[PDB]
Amino acid sequence: MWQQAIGDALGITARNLKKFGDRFPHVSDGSNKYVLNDNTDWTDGFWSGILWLCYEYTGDEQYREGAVRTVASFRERLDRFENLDHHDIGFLYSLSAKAQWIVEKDESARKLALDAADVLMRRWRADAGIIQAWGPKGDPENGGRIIIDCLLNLPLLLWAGEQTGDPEYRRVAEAHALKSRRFLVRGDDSSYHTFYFDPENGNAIRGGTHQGNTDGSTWTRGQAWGIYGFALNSRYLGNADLLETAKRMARHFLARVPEDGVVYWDFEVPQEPSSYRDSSASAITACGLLEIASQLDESDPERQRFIDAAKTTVTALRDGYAERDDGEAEGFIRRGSYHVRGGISPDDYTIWGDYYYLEALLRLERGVTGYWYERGR
Repeated sequence: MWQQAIGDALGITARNLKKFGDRFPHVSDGSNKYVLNDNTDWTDGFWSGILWLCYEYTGDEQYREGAVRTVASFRERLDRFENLDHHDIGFLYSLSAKAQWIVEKDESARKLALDAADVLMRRWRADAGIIQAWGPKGDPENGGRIIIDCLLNLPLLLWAGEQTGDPEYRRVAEAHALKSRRFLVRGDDSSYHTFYFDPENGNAIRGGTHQGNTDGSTWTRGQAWGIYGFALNSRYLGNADLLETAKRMARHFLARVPEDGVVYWDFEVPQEPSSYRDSSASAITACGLLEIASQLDESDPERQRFIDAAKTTVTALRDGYAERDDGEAEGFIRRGSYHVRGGISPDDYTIWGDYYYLEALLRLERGVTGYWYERGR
């Protein structure tokens, strides 16, 4: 079943909240403890998301109150504009502020999410037709660079558009999603991690990565962002081409899943136990597979195959990577990897991996779909 798997996450989270205090987990670094920050990275929202998911599952207010405290932290982060000059505003605010709006319709949370969407819109570069991933506008190196994870940040914009009625949100999100499909996805259904465009006109320059093994390899977390990301955008935009792309990327991913059911950090490196894994890529994909399935007609025989593939992925994670609540462990799943090439936490907990693992469990057990879009939209 999924209840006991969720149970370990619930225990770990309740204990973590009392240990972390108002701090946020990011990744572990050689031990079963998370390295923490004061809401200054791109991953802080995943902690908020975990707290909200735990609350939705239990109705236990210790989780809600912790989540509300993180939302207060995000309100302050925005007012001080601390490290928000990047495109991961969605990861940060959809899972915290927007989540509170989805869970209990808190108007102040809704305002914060909209204020955040406004900030993300500031990353749009009209001349290049893209949302700049990192660095200040005009950055000589990153001024016209997009990264595939931006796809999961578009939901914040799409949601804001549906809340305000301002067509500009959807226009920008749609343009970026389509440009990502054309240049980040490859002809063999694999994908580039990032792509560079001329800041002045938007002409395509080249694809590449600082995380994947090589510019032309297939970094598994990147492939995973594509699977879930394109599916989330296909739902909002009602675009069958984006859904087709998510399915193509999903099949490419699934065909390269190793024996134990959890992927290595890159598909183009030795696929043997000696290579680092990335349990987070498998967790993200599990959610993406379920999102894809939810958009297919029940008469489609592949719908059940996507659902079963997701269940198989979650089972593989639970059996070979999930941590039991032993009163010490602070993460849900082991062997995630942050930056293998840089030697940064290559075999550790990753808060995003934990969030997606828990979202997959909630999707399977309660039909709870997270905070990328309004329930039963």
